[PDB]
Amino acid sequence: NTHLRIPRGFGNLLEGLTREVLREQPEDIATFAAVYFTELLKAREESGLDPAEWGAKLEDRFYNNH
Repeated sequence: NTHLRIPRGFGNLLEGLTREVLREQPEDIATFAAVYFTELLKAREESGLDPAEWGAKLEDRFYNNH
């Protein structure tokens, strides 16, 4: 039997997938899971919650007049 310890929050991540699989009853669960994470990532991106990549291009812009 498998008993594993996982990072704080990963339980919730799996639970979100699981509850949506149960809600939708996909005929092909693995295909549904790939779509689930794709859409979750789009939602995270739109909210501004993508992790900051401080070595990556500072591609966004902020303006304020004085």
